[PDB]
Amino acid sequence: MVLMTKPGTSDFVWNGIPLSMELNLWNIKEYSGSVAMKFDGEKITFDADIQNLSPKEPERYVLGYPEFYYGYKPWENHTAEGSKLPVPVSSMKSFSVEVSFDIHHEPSLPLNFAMETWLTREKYQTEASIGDVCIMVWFYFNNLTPGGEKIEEFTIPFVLNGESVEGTWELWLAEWGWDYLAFRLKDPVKKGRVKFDVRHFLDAAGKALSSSARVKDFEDLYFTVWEIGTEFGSPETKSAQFGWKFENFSIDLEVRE
Ligand SMILES: OC[C@H]1O[C@@H](O[C@H]2[C@H](O)[C@@H](O)[C@@H](O)O[C@@H]2CO)[C@H](O)[C@@H](O)[C@@H]1O
Ligand SMILES: OC[C@H]1O[C@@H](O)[C@H](O)[C@@H](O)[C@@H]1O
Repeated sequence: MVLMTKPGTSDFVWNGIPLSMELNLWNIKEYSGSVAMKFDGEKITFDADIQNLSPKEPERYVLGYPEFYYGYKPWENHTAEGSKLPVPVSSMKSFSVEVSFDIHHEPSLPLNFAMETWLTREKYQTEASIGDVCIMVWFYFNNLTPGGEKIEEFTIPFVLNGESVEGTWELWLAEWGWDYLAFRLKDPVKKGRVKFDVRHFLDAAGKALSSSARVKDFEDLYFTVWEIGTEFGSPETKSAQFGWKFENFSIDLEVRE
């Protein structure tokens, strides 16, 4: 059992999987009130009731991303012990991720439930820059739109609550300090169970970036981590009340030459 009540990172092991939990309030300059994240051996929960919020950089828009992850998160130069990641995108035959989730929030709060990875040129960078990519997969959103511009839609399968469905995913692309690609499910789900293969998203991002002038040799990039969390806030938001619970977590990364 692990508990955190202030920003920071803690490692844990869940169902034999080495993971990292991060009570991530990366773009908040100051806050008052309470935040708590806990892992009890069977579930990870997060609860926030914070006020007196101000951002560090208004330009970034969101305020934080409480989350847990498998692998090496570049920004925090951090990995738990025993992860197979990072590996070259080309080394990933399949990467199945499964998790149950229940997200709740005050109605007007901009928020999402999104997963993400950082594809980088070198294996252990401490930042992302031109030539690198951030790929996100949004299963839910409230009062929040991905950054960049919507450039297309893809039909990508996934198992929703036990049933194979064909989801419709909007691809938003932003060319910032690195490339940002966000795939947003058009039928957002606030609570449920999902199982999917990250390889499908990597294949779709690879095609969308095939003609890029900033990103080259996509398959040679290092898939560093797989983050699961909830971004929240906006430059104007002065308070936030929300929380979540994730359970039934398993992942399977299949490595090939
Ligand atoms: O910019 C460095 C911080 O990035 C945070 O991840 C953001 C990312 O920057 C956004 O482009 C988008 O992908 O959402 C992510 C989560 O809000 C990262 O979590 C921080 O640790 C970094 O300092
Ligand atoms: O930091 C930039 C932010 O831009 C927003 O428009 C997106 O909704 C977030 O996914 C992203 O984190």
